Amino acid sequence: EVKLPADLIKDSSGKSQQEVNNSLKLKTFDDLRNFKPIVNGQTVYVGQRSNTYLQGGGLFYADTSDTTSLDNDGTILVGIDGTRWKRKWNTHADPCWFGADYTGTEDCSAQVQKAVDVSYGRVWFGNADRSFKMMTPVGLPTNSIVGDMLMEICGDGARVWVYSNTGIFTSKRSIGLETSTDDLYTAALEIGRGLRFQGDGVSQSVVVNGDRLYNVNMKGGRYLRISALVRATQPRRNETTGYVQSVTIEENHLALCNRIIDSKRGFNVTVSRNFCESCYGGVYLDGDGSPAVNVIRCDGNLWESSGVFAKLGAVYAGTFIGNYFEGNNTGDLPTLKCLIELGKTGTTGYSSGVTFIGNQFGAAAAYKADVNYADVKFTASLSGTNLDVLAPPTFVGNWTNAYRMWSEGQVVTQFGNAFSGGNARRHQAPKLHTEARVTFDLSRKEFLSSTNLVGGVHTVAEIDTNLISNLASQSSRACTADMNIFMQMKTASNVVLGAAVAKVSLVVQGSEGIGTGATTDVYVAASLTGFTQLEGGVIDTVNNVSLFKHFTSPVLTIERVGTKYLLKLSGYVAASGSLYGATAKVFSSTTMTIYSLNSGASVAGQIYPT
Amino acid sequence: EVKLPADLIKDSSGKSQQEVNNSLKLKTFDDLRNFKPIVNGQTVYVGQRSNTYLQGGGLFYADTSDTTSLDNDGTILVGIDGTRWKRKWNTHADPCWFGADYTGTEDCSAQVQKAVDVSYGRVWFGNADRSFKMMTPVGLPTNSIVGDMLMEICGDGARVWVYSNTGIFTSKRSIGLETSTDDLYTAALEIGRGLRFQGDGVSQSVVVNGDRLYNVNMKGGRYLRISALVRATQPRRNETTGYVQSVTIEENHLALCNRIIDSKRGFNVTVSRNFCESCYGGVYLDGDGSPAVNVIRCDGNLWESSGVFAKLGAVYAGTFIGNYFEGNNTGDLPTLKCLIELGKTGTTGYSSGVTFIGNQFGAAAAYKADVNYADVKFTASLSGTNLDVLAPPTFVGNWTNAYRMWSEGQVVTQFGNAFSGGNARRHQAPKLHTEARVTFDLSRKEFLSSTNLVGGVHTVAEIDTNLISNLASQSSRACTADMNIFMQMKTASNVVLGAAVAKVSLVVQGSEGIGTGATTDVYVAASLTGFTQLEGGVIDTVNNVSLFKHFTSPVLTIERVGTKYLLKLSGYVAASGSLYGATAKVFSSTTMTIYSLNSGASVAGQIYPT
Amino acid sequence: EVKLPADLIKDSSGKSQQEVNNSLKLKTFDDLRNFKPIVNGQTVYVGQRSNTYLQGGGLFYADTSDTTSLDNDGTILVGIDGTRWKRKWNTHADPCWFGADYTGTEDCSAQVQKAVDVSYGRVWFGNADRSFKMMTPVGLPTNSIVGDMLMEICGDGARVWVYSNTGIFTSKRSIGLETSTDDLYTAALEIGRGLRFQGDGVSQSVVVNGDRLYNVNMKGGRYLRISALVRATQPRRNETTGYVQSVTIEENHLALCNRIIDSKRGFNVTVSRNFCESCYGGVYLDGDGSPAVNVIRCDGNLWESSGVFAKLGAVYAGTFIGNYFEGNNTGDLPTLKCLIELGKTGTTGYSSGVTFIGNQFGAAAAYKADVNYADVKFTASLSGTNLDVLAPPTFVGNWTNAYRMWSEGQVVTQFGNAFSGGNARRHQAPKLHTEARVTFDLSRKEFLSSTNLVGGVHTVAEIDTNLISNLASQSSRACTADMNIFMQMKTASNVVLGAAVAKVSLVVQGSEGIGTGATTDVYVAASLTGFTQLEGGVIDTVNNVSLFKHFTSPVLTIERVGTKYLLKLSGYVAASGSLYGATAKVFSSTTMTIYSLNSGASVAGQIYPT
Ligand SMILES: [Zn+2]
Ligand SMILES: [Zn+2]
Ligand SMILES: [Zn+2]
Ligand SMILES: [Zn+2]
Ligand SMILES: [Zn+2]
Ligand SMILES: [Zn+2]
Repeated sequence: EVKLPADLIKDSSGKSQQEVNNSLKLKTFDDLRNFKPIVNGQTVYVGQRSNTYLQGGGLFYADTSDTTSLDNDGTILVGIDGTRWKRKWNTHADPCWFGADYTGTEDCSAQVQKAVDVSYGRVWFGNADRSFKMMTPVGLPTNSIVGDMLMEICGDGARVWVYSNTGIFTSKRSIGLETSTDDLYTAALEIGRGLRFQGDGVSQSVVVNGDRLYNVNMKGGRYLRISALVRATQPRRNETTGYVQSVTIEENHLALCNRIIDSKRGFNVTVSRNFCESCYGGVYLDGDGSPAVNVIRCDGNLWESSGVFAKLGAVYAGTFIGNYFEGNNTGDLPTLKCLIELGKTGTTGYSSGVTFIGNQFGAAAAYKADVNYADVKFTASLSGTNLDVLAPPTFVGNWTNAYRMWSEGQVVTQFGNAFSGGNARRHQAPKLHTEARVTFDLSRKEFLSSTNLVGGVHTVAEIDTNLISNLASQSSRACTADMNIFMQMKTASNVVLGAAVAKVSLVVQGSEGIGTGATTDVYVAASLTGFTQLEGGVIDTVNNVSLFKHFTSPVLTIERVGTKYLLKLSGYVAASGSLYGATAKVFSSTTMTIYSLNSGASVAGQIYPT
Repeated sequence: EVKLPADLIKDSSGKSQQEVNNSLKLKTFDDLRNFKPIVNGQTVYVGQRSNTYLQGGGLFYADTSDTTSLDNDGTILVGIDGTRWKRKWNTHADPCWFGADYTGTEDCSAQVQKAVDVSYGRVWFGNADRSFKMMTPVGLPTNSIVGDMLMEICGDGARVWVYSNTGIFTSKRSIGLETSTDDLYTAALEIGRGLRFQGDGVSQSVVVNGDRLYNVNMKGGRYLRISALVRATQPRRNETTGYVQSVTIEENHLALCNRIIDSKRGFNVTVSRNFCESCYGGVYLDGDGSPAVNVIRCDGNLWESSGVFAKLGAVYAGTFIGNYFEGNNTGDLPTLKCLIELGKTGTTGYSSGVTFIGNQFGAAAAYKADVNYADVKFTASLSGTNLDVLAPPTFVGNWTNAYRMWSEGQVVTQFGNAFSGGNARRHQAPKLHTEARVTFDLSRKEFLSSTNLVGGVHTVAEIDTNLISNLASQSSRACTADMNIFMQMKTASNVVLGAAVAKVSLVVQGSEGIGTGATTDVYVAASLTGFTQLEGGVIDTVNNVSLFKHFTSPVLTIERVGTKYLLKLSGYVAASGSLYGATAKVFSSTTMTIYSLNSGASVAGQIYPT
Repeated sequence: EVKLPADLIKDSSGKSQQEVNNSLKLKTFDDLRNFKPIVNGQTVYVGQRSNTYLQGGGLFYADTSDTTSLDNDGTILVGIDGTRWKRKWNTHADPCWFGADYTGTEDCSAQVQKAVDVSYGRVWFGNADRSFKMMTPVGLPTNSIVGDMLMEICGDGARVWVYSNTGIFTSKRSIGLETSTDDLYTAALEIGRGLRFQGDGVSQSVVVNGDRLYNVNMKGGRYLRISALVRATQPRRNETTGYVQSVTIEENHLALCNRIIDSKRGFNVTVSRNFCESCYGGVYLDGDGSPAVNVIRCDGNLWESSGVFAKLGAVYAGTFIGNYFEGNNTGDLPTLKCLIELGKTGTTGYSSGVTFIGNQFGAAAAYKADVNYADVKFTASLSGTNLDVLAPPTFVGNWTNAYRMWSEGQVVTQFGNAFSGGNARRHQAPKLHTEARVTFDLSRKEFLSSTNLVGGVHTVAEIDTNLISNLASQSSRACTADMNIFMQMKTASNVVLGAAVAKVSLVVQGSEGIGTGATTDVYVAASLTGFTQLEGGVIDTVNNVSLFKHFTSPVLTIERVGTKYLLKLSGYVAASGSLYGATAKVFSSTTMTIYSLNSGASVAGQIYPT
């Protein structure tokens, strides 16, 4: 009854109380454009974009100094009075500010593009209540490999439906020139943190256009039914196919994706520590280049119920450390019959420098007995004895239960691998001598003639058995061994006047299987199997001095001293009658080849040269 | 004196000016529930939850279309007039919205659970001024390994006091059925970014229930006096104990934690690049399974003043690359006397495929001379000569100063390791031939009879010394070597009519210790140590052709040509009188074993076959 | 015309309507300090700091309980009426709250310091529209290695211009005592996420003071023309130079930086997976310590058009896995002529335990033919035959096209490496026997005398050719081999009464080059090259039993049985007439050295002992 309208009250600014009250009633963008500020620099809150679009709200301040900026329908809203309202924001741009459909019904790429332009490429898609749909490539601003920008595409749980045969994210400067042979790239991008990229699986969905996006860190994202995380099919620069360059795919959750990388060539590629579940294909870089892949690392990934993890071309400097493979039987795996393909395979070039360490190749039952299956398939270049240029791959400490871990005969060095249900011999690969319980030893010892020369018999070597006797078990002590005793006959000043080499064979055996009366002493029998010496050769062309034949039909004798054995040769006559004087010593470089296999578990025979 | 009450002024909405003014006085949640909106879709700001609870404030809009939603005391607040007020938020849920005690006095798990339910598992705990206490497991929504969700538990520095024997975070669908043998799991979780999990050290605190949380990335968090980051004790599926599956613990700050992982079985486990200070235990997965651990990687960790870093059972495909151990002497280390335990140890099964690369085992003074200490303790399965199934672990490029790096006699392949203050021999392990300065060479050369056959003497091999002479130092030149000359006698069309092998021993020596008159030429003396040839064997059952004895008591002669040496055998008579014709050449596959040890620093003798 | 001033309307709080209206007109900090709250606990919005400073706005509530807190010009603003206004914030502190110049014109370090103090070291710099300049070190609060804090320096794209010779970020407790020899450190820091650190390149810019900041994760940042990411030059504790401790530099974008790390000593250093473009220097830790670096890992980095990647001192437990080097020719590289320098070089100590796996050393054209260039330069300690203490570095699976991959003669173990355009021999390094197509085999077989003794001829070994015949290609079958047959003569209860060893040489050859009439059978010829046996040695000192000479001038014969070959020795007489009885069997531990080189691509000869 007692009612005074607020329009009859005047605020000190000159505007009515009704106009002051109206600044708390700004629900939509249209309400702001129809609102006139009461003071200069006023900040008001707009609730949402429209009555149907519940996102896009925020604070807007009337920039009284700006009378020319255009309305962009997101961060600069121009009122009917001409007031330039500008959104207050110091973080990442939200495509919802510009009207991106958070229900996933319509293509929001144009609105995502608007958020890219005002944020210098730093876009954030919000929480899990939002689901966006992008069907048009969005271009990131141009930033060279040495540029001053850092771009990010991230979120707080939102979902992005992807519809693109080439990549919903690319370089802005390639838009309109998508098929250009020029390097229209942009670099330095973090993408995926807090984002769920998803495809429907019945159409093409590519997230990153690898033709145009270099130096990319893809981490922390979920990818579901995505045809390819990265794709590149555009020839440019020195390449006749598309290629990817400096892409790191790490710590993601991949599921039901057709490919991780889809291209023909790669530079500095990393795909490590990703949880991949039921993916139909991994890293495909199977072009015919020399090489196709310049460095790839695939470490600590999970690859379960999946297809071919990597179908690669020629690979230089490849590493695959600690991957987890379990029950993979889909995608191209039933046809290629391998988890990894390297060069050369078919038209592909030869690989060079690839190392597999600590992988588990847990096979589905179908490939345990498939004679045409190998975990890693390739052809090495072995027609020449020299392997300098095209180094075949090596395998260290891996575990498989498949028919084969690699193509038979294509690997030269491998140790520590496990072939559960199969055998190493089937791979036609060399076995390291260590796994045959063969160990090598060596020593250098000087035998002065004044001490080790009696009646033409010269001591040439000394071995010890004291550590053999120290072993606890009788069955560990015995061993056999070869000896290469390189003898250099020298004067007092170490001038070499002669040279020879002896080949000796040994057997070491003590008490074995004996309780009462057993001893720790172990005995050696030696036999001179070979001998050769130089009988000539000018070593001093000024004074006419030649290497001297010091031994005349030598015979080997050994003598036990304590626990040691002195090996000696007969028929010794020292050189003399020259500028350098007489031979004062025999300097012996002894190298032993010990065969440790005995009745016990000894892997290294403890005989050694002193 | 001149006072008109605001209740006598009417706003265009129909409500009084006093009611318009009241929308700026909403301090607590009770003020909002007692407030009636002036327009439809009005957004007002609530300052805090109550007069005592200073958090939980935010913007709320009157959803005029909603007349049925229930009050949840956090994001949907229903007023006395029936207005459904809904919080404006597009980011992560804050448990403080629902009343989580930010002082750490009362259990806030129920409020954390409320934030989980409305955020699809994306909870954020705020800044370092907050300290929460959780004593009841909070369950994350169900998401399979191929599910469409990505969940996160993160913060901006807040602290969470943990009180749980099983894990404050688990799967929601396991709540009420915690002891179920079914796989009531949920997957895809990022946890720890910007969060400080802390226990009091006098009670049980577990962060992640590994029985129910799979595909977990634990990164960026601080953990202080936490009994276990991950624990799993519930048997399920094919396992008779609890197990962890696809857990990655990376880039965290661990201090005074009792265990990193506490279970008996593991699948696809990663614990890398964590700063661990004074932790009493690391990765414990020491069940009796075959195996206990299916792939584990522990790389680049810091482990100082700590206990046993890893007490594991049987491990398949294990890798430990580049860890940093320094002065560890607490926890179970004084009893187990090792930094890492592998299978087999006690009841545990045998390991297969484990590689240690580039670790530093910096011991406390107590374990440098402890004969019962080894950095890595295990028992290998060496009763058979074949090591295909149970591949013993290998060690490459590690550094220790402890008594032992591994259990004596249990390692077959190891190179590049450093045993400061100790010795390699004490490990009873084979020494690679490369470390004994032994190098291998090989060549294939054809010696046509028309060129290399004079009076029954046939040239069979050719070695060169030109690169020996090229060496700068005299002491590097000399060497000795063995020769395996596999000779295949072939016709013009490369039909093999005979086969033999010669064993040759060589010594190479030139000027050494000589100034005036020295020459670069080095001389070779050879000796035929062994010879054998095939004298029969049907190779053509249709025409009745057998392998022919080409040599009759051969004698070895050598001839110096330039810098090369031609090795020749006598008593040669070519095969003839058959369908294939006469022997036209000797095709020699020469393999050399070079013993490089001399008076200099030569590690590879530069004699080689041509 | 009909105008009632708002000052004549009274709100229920007792304040006039004009004062109520004024709470929506608070543009600057001065407007808030001049504003009096209408109710207790009122929250008002301040638009910005001043009319010229457009940042720093936010919500402030009148804390009626606080009458003593001082104004800090950022989060606590005290009004003229004495009202303590406190900013509502539960996230990271913004230096703009305190007036940090977002245009980069003036030093904002004092304002950054204010944000550190109120956030417990959790500072956030905002979006790419901001560019700050810091010229004074900002100190982080004290937190020990076992402390309860987690600190972060991050942003949302902002740029920070860096001007500091020591580090714009350091420990607070070192300020004023910067040259102290005490360990005035603080630990647990995440720095760089969403931040662009930039220098002008004509002055000193260091981001992290490594003398005072330990346990640092530097990830996700862009660094442009920064003199050093980490620098440490202050001697302290047991060190005579500065050092870095537990610094991880991972997943960054480095460009045109002078150094990554600039110091003389390091502990637990990680520099992995960084995109480095045109950087003039990497990890410099080249002090004379023993060692200089306690564990360093540099994995998966990009290093293009850059300088020396790592000039290190003595390194213990170093790893370099999978780096990508391409066309580096600037910085110190033209003078040092290497990509990596290790100890010893010059005054630097010797390294021990360093492994290079899977790197690509892609050289600029200038270093392909430079005889003074090597990818990794160092001097190994090879004056002694024993390499236990100072283990030389090893190289596995790397790829280079430079003149050398390492300093000649300084590497002992290396395999799988590629030397495009060069050769392995030039490195003066041993070649693993596997690359020479040499493979080892072994077996243990018991030959009971009742079965394998006829007329003094005793079967001592059995080899099989069945798998040789199984090979598809004729050229793959043939091979030669050595045999070490360790024979232990035992009684029925396995008491060793004798021991001997035979050296045998073999040649295996079948049909080769033959179509019609060819057979799969392959034939063996054996020759006894060496033999030795023990003829004495007390094994039972109680009963006076010695090892017995079982063989009297033995002659080797072989017999083909199916596909097997039985090797036999003559002159056998069993021991007898003692407490243990007679010799009942010959237990043979056979170890074979197979030389697989033939006319085909065989790398492992398929002869084996049974
Ligand atoms: Zn409206
Ligand atoms: Zn962002
Ligand atoms: Zn109240
Ligand atoms: Zn979040
Ligand atoms: Zn003003
Ligand atoms: Zn933060």
